[PDB]
Amino acid sequence: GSSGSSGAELTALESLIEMGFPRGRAEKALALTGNQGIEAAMDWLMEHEDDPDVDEPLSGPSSG
Repeated sequence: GSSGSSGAELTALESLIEMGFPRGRAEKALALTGNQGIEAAMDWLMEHEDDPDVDEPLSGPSSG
């Protein structure tokens, strides 16, 4: 951990981020769910916890 003071609620998204989650995901989830809430979003996340490609590569496999 680095920082963790006070416990506020910015937004359904931010809140998620507070869980150390990636924006792209949270956002995607929230959006996917329909910006309903965390629990709702999380459900998706947890489900996509093993997503095949939550963030597909934008370039291609170039060796390595």
